[PDB]
Amino acid sequence: MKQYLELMQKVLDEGTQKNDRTGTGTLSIFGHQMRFNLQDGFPLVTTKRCHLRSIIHELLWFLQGDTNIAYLHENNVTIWDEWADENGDLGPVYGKQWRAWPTPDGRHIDQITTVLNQLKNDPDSRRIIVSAWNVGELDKMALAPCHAFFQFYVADGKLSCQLYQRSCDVFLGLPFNIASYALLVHMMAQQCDLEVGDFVWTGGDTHLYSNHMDQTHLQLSREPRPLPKLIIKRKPESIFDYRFEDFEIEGYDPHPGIKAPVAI
Amino acid sequence: MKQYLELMQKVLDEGTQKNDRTGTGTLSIFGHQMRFNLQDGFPLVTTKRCHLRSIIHELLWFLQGDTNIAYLHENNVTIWDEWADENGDLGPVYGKQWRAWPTPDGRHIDQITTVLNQLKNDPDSRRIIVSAWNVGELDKMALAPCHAFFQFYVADGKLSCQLYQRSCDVFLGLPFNIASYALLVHMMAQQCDLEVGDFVWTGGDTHLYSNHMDQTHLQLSREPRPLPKLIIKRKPESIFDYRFEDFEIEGYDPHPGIKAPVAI
Repeated sequence: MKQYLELMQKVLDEGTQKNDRTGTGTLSIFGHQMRFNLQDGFPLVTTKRCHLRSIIHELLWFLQGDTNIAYLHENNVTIWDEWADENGDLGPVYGKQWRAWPTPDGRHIDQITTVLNQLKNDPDSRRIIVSAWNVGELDKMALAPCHAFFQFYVADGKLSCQLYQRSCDVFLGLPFNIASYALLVHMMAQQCDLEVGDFVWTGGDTHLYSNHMDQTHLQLSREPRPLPKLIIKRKPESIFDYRFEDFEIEGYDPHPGIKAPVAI
Repeated sequence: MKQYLELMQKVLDEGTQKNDRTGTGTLSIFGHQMRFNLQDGFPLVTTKRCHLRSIIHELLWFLQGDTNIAYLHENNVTIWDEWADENGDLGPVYGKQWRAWPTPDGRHIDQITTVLNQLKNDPDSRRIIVSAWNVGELDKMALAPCHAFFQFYVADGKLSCQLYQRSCDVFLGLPFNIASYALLVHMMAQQCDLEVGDFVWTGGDTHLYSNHMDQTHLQLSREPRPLPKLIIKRKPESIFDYRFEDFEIEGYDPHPGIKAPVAI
């Protein structure tokens, strides 16, 4: 992908050497925004092979309000394992804030039903927002929300979404995180009878880890191949109703996978 | 100012006609990011005269955790009047979330002391964030947070800040809102013994109201005059200690004020 490749180049050319949490040096820039028009094709990186299945399964887990790893395990999805305790609990992380944000008076606010209410009945709102940055619960979560905050916008029957990501690893994390939300703009739009507009990605500490240098050089040498097309095979009766098999990606010919290790 | 003038031009050239809350048509774009390097001068618009005093006073009110209009009144600051009830209460809006975010278990989290702790003892954090988007309290606030969310970053002794603004009126609102946070990056940096870096502004529904068309045309015809220089005259003992008179702006020669009305 072109916008992504432009970002990769930029953190190599402009980033400051900054450390991780007593770890790995990174090259970091701060403050980057990229726009993906979803009508031009699905934003899945063609410059290295990326697979959709852990992406799809992790999102359906978010939408269920699940905070325990069990569902992912049933499906041999392992990405959150690193974070979960013995009984598979992750603390009040994303699914929890999204579907049952706790109030000081005992309520649990379902932010994505709110968002669907707002998109059908008041599409012109400037407050169509869901947040996972619940300050009162940050101390109990495995990790603090990386994609912390996002907002929808409707103009001319096109639903667009801006995401605020506080910290992103451009090589390993970012391809995954761009396709997860593009999937979500497409579930949302089908459920609201709106067309897809844009996915705007804004980031904060946007970084390359230094032991991913050869891999980014490899990748920056590859020409972006055309973008695939996502097809949702069923219109479920609601957004908490999609199932893994409702999704197909057609026309994707990526260049090979590049693996990249992590310090520990 | 150049970045601002570039934005004004862009919403006139690219915005979609979108309505307000049963009101005024606006021209709206969605998703804009601009960078101001604070070492190049203070970002106070020179293309129309803007005064600093309501800006300074409203920020000190935010920092006090005040939600009642009294302090502003004592000082003949009137900007929030439109919103306050009879007894001057505004609901749990900004000062309240900033200094006493309520947890579900009875605590009140002081987010800006947190932020100062993080900036002196762990300057490399990717979690140096304060949020005013307290979902549990949105129903009790006069209006929902417009500047909802912001994040600090330290690299090479330069403190930078990215702001997420969900809705901005580019003519009347935006000059005010850019100088308020630039002031805050400068209080923060003096208290942390860091230099100022960048102020990154990200916006969501960024709009011009249509009955501000002649005024924006007037203004887009004016050449940006050089940027002033803010001088803080005292180093208070903390951030809750600045006083109105600690601030002077030197070298500001703006073009005249342009007034712009609002529908009701």
